[PDB]
Amino acid sequence: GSPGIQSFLPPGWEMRIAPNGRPFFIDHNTKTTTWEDPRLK
Repeated sequence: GSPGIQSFLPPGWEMRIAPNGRPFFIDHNTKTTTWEDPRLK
């Protein structure tokens, strides 16, 4: 996409790397926090 939006997860999902060393995906639609990549299924 032109804007540079890397289509990893939906544009409402924010993957942050917790100090644990694990990427966690925080959804900004409902506002939840999951470690497990929702695109794995």
